[PDB]
Amino acid sequence: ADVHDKATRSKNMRAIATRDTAIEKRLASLLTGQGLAFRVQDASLPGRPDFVVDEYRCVIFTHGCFWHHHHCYLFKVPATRTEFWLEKIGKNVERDRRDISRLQELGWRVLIVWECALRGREKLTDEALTERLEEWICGEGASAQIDTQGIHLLA
DNA sequence: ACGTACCTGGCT
DNA sequence: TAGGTACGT
Ligand SMILES: [Mg+2]
Ligand SMILES: [Mg+2]
Ligand SMILES: [Zn+2]
Repeated sequence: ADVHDKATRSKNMRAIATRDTAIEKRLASLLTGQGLAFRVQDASLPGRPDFVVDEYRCVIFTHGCFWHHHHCYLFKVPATRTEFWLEKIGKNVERDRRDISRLQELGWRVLIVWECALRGREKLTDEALTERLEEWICGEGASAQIDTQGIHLLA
């Protein structure tokens, strides 16, 4: 049951950007503070990486917990048009996996930064984020993800 | 003003 | 591909 009326829910949905979202803005700011001259929204790479760091041959995705189905407190299965959302979100999850595989096949190290780690009552501190980012980017560690519990290598 | 909880279409 | 709105602070 939606907390908005049709018109309002439509307005809310129309306001959602496809780049330069809240989580992308905070990550950009963190990377800029670190002195990294990164690129963004690379339509030439699989999944159009949110961020690209050529200098360390790595890319970074900022995942919205709803859109990418993170199994965290931010995600709830829609109670309206459930079938539609389950298929759409399910397809997003499958595409996310494929994108990561392709990038790796191209020689790119991938880092996933979940939204809950960037905003919300469980978000990591600026210091904690900056440290984990700098260590992962500048290091040679394989693909990983950052959630509220810190950083972890991808399966 | 601001942080969080509650919710789940639009635009290329 | 979050972010509008209601609420408590
Ligand atoms: Mg993107
Ligand atoms: Mg993203
Ligand atoms: Zn999450």
